[PDB]
Amino acid sequence: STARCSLFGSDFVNTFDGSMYSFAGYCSYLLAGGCQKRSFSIIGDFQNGKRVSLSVYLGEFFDIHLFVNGTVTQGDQRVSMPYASKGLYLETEAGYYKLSGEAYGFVARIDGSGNFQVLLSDRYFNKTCGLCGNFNIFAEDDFMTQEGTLTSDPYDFANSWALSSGEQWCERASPPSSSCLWEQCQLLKSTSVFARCHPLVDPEPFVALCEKTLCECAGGLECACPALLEYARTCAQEGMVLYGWTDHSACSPVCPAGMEYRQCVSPCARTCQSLHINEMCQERCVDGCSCPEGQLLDEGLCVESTECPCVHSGKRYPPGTSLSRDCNTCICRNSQWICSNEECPGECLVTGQSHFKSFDNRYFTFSGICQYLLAR
Amino acid sequence: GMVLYGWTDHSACSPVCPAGMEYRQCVSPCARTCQSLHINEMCQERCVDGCSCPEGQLLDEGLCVESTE
Amino acid sequence: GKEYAPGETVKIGCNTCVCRDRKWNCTDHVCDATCSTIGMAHYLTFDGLKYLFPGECQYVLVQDYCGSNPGTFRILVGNKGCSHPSVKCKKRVTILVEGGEIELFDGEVNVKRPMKDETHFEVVESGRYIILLLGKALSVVWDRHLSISVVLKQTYQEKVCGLCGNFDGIQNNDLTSSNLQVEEDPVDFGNSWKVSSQCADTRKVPLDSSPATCHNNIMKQTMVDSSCRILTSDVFQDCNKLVDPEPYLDVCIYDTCSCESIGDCACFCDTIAAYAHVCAQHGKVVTWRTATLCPQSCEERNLRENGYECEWRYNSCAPACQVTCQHPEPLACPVQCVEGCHAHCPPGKILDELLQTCVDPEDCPVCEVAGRRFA
Amino acid sequence: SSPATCHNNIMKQTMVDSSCRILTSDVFQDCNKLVDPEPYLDVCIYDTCSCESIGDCACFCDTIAAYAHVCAQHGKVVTWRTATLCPQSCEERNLRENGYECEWRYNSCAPACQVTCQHPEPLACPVQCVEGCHAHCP
Amino acid sequence: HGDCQDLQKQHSDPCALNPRMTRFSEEACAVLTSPTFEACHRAVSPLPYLRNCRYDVCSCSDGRECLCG
Ligand SMILES: *[C@@H]1O[C@H](CO)[C@@H](O[C@@H]2O[C@H](CO)[C@@H](O[C@@H]3O[C@H](CO)[C@@H](O)[C@H](O)[C@@H]3O)[C@H](O)[C@H]2NC(C)=O)[C@H](O)[C@H]1NC(C)=O
Ligand SMILES: *[C@@H]1O[C@H](CO)[C@@H](O)[C@H](O)[C@H]1NC(C)=O
Ligand SMILES: *[C@@H]1O[C@H](CO)[C@@H](O)[C@H](O)[C@H]1NC(C)=O
Ligand SMILES: *[C@@H]1O[C@H](CO)[C@@H](O)[C@H](O)[C@H]1NC(C)=O
Ligand SMILES: *[C@@H]1O[C@H](CO)[C@@H](O)[C@H](O)[C@H]1NC(C)=O
Ligand SMILES: [Ca+2]
Ligand SMILES: [Ca+2]
Repeated sequence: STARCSLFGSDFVNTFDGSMYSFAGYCSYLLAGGCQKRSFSIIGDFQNGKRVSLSVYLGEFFDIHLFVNGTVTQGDQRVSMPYASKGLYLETEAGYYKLSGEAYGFVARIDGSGNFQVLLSDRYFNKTCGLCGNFNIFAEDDFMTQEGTLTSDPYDFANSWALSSGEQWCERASPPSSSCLWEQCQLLKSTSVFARCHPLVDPEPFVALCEKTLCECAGGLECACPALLEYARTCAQEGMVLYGWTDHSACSPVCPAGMEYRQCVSPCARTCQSLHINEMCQERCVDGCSCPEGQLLDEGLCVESTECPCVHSGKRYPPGTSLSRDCNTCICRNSQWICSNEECPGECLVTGQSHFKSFDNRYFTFSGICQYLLAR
Repeated sequence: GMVLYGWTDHSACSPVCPAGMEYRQCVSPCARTCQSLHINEMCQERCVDGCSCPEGQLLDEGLCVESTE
Repeated sequence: GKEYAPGETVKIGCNTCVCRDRKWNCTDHVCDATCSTIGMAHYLTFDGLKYLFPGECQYVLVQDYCGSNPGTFRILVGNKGCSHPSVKCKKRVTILVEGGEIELFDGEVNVKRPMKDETHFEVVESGRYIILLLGKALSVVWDRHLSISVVLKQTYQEKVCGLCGNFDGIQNNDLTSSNLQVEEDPVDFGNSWKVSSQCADTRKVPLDSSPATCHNNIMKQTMVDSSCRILTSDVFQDCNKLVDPEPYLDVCIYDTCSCESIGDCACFCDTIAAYAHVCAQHGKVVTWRTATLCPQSCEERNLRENGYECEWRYNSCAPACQVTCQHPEPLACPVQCVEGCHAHCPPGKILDELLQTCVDPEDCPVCEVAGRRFA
Repeated sequence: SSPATCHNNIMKQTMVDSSCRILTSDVFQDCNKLVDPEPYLDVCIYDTCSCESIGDCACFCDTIAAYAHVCAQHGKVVTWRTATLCPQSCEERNLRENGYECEWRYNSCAPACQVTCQHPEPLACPVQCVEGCHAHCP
Repeated sequence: HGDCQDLQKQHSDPCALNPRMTRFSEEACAVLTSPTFEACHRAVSPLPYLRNCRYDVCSCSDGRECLCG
């Protein structure tokens, strides 16, 4: 039991139930959070009708800001990545930036296109409140304004959730007054690739937004593909995942290198600085990317299996780069230093007021007044 | 007796074949297409190296086209 | 310190030694060890090394899938939000013996995947602790809050690894990382036993003692040292001869500076409880709890229907495993001095299982077939 | 508000509001109709920012006990002490010679003044609902 | 008028629902306990007038004129 609302395309919205529309704003609207005992809040920052940055808020003390280009902050600081903290593990996944909260219950991504996704849980049933709408199975009455009344205009509904903070005051939002050649949107209605998602969801609304976008078409093939990922992800979460689409006309969702976009990748994503513990990856299929099969992933990019560097004291060394100790030395194999033991000299220091050091290493203080035997 | 699995990913020079370029090992010589009776249980041949085109495309006489066409 | 007439003996924990020609002659017997979490940022290897390492994801306490032999067990001690010792800290332990997990979290045990060898699988609730027996040698002792201990008998000698060292009798080399290299400071040692490769390894705290939550007051730094100097005050002066309170004091200075406690005093009582527990293993039982210093009661679960039959008391260390209609024969519980609240019913009418009321021996299982309770 | 000890963390001022927001949780909801929990909340927020507790926790339980004292004067006795929230015991003084005869128990408010060989007559004790550990002999 | 709904529990903190504007409300509504107003601290206590400022800024839409109101 876990739903999904997403912000995608350019100026589009989907809720926890399906009723989906458009909106372009300026004022960091409220995307989720119970409105009787708040206890956390997801806030979605926009800019000039676009989607810039994403942020949570725990209580009234802790902030985190995530941004679309992968830079993360603290409210006034600039933290690195991954950065685990008081709950709330920022990480990376099949190539996307995941923010996981399991004590409270939610998980939020941001992919290369800057598309947001948040998955809630079953204990927030009939208690969510924000812009993603309430969470009950009945899918029609999901426009309750902050007053509690119900409306019909998307803009009048969604302007009641904007949040302003001090320096940033915000205005009322007005629909853009700008109106408008191939129809590839029906690719959801002809081919048998999508034919198995038909008895779970109705492909009409997606065609509707697809022609809405077709109106714009500031480009060659950008018209339809952002309208096509979302339907795949929706009917994937609905219970049956589509297999091997994108092989006909899709526009290759982007991730940096390797580009091996595929469905059903294990989030564990075996690399070579690992303990190869099996049996403990019980996570569902997640779309994303990776890099072929014969390569293992490093922190930046992924390298062939023959070149996993070793680590000492957090440094990285290329294979066959023997370090030298005082007593011994040994050589980096495939991430497995192999030294040979050998006895090396010992020293017994006696310094300070009364501070000794044994032959092995034990440090201590004695301070007695007589003659004593130090070695023999 | 022990076919090599998943090389070509390090330093190979991509052995050339006309279309698809999906050079891979252990491909069935039955080479399923849509102009066939989808008869199974009669692909009892050992592994052979060769080419094909992804998975969602079926081969015609010249090249391979999506299943819809 | 003291005199010893010739021919007299002395026993040290596990072995006995006697005087022969001004020199002690006595026998060797490698016997069991214990790796434990002293408090909530510090560890104690099998050979008695103390180190500091605060992390926040899943790590490896002790396993044996590292040598040139097929592994058997594996215990993983992933903790939640304990990169800082605040009160919000919670810990979880997962045990993978043959084909199951146990999930020590919050209340009690789970059995999420039955083991095919329940022939030596027990769970015991005595005092304020829970005792798990997982094989001929392996045991785990749990406080129910934050202290986890593990006992291995002499069979597993030189055969394990993890954040608890390799158990061979040498301290110096028992700090090796997962890739066969001996580190220098504990922080870069412990990153190597991390299970998931997406944890943001802890960096390093550069400062010295009295963490930053202290030393800016020294009105709070000089109350903490005196508040838990009771480790040397009057009850522990007999312990101090046998085990030195140098490391446990330095645990107490930590995680009391760094632990903003408001109405929950558990962040402080548990360190003193650890030191007292270690004394009890040396036959030096102590009593230290007053009416104004970490008080404890166990009269709440006292049969509210009538209650006049006061069947519960708080004892010093309450010998550990008592038979009932659960395991009607003595076990091998390696503690024998569990502090807690205890039931002292007369020789007849032993204690029950579920309703916590001593009853006459009729209410034992009818038969032991299929290993079921059978009332 | 929030003396100089607070408003410099707000990882502690957000931990002391919810630590003693229990004055409105589930048991005191009867009191909230008859006595409002507003001044006692301000009492609790203070002297917990400015009271660093290490091994002693009376600096916090006393405020809750004072509010409970106020409630019981209005005939709305409550029970709020658990094993993990300000625990209390009184069986230490239980005749250690034998101990099996338990004559002391912890009651809700243990009505105040009882007769014995001190004053064999009722007194004027203007509380009559004194919480504490009590003896209930036949 | 008997058709007006009787309100239930009054709520004290409005910016538990708009956490974006928590820093601004505390920072701005702090002039009242500052040497600018020090002469008047002995004439009227600025205790109610401070929590009023905090509530006004956290709650109302246009906090620019709620501050100086
Ligand atoms: C990802 O996007 C964010 C925002 O879209 C980028 O952050 C922005 O970075 C610029 C460059 O430093 C910041 O401008 C600077 O602002 C400071 C303070 O006003 C000023 O003193 C400097 O002279 C400069 O103008 C800008 O404030 C900042 N915006 C934020 C943090 O909201 C970020 O750089 C992007 N990531 C990458 C890798 O470029
Ligand atoms: C949601 O909760 C309200 C109030 O608790 C109730 O009236 C309503 O029927 C609930 N809706 C569903 C679908 O259960
Ligand atoms: C100790 O005593 C035993 C028998 O009493 C003897 O065999 C052994 O050699 C003695 N060892 C030493 C070191 O004296
Ligand atoms: C604890 O139990 C043991 C065994 O029943 C008993 O000898 C001892 O007196 C008890 N301690 C107390 C304080 O009652
Ligand atoms: C408290 O005392 C009164 C009067 O003796 C009694 O009726 C009541 O049951 C007692 N409360 C408890 C919890 O024992
Ligand atoms: Ca709904
Ligand atoms: Ca060793």
